[PDB]
Amino acid sequence: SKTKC
Amino acid sequence: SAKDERAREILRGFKLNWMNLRDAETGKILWQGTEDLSVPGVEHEARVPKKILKCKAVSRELNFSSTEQMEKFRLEQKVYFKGQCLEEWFFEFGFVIPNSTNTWQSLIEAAPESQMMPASVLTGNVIIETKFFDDDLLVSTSRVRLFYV
Ligand SMILES: *C/C=C(\C)CC/C=C(\C)CCC=C(C)C
Repeated sequence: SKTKC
Repeated sequence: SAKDERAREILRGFKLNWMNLRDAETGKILWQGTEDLSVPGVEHEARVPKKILKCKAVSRELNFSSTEQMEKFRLEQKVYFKGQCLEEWFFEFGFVIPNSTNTWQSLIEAAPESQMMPASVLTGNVIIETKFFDDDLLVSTSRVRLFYV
């Protein structure tokens, strides 16, 4: 799970 | 009101002391707040430097005080863009000793560069909705509108 901001 | 009186007691005794966003690659603080953004019923605003969009990872640091014990303190955070959910995050702190002050650190990884939204599209259009829980019990919901500057 990564942020895209 | 039984669960509602307890939620109110927890909220009345709960305070965000300080919060930081740090570039995890350089160690540099990008953004720092001292305002209690756990406070519901107001649209908080935050300005963050647009270079945060180029960070591989951001270390989030929150320091909070709680008069009330919490069994399983946790956050759910929804990122809304012009009113549409883009991402939902879950963070667990766990047991909170009554009348303790606590530092809570979380490493938030950036999506691949090709997926990151431009500052000019994002700025002013992002709301972060944070729900503070003890286990199942909703204590507070707060909203922050984000500007990328
Ligand atoms: C890129 C932007 C990030 C990492 C999120 C910004 C969020 C805030 C500033 C405050 C929202 C979080 C809490 C109220 C704990």
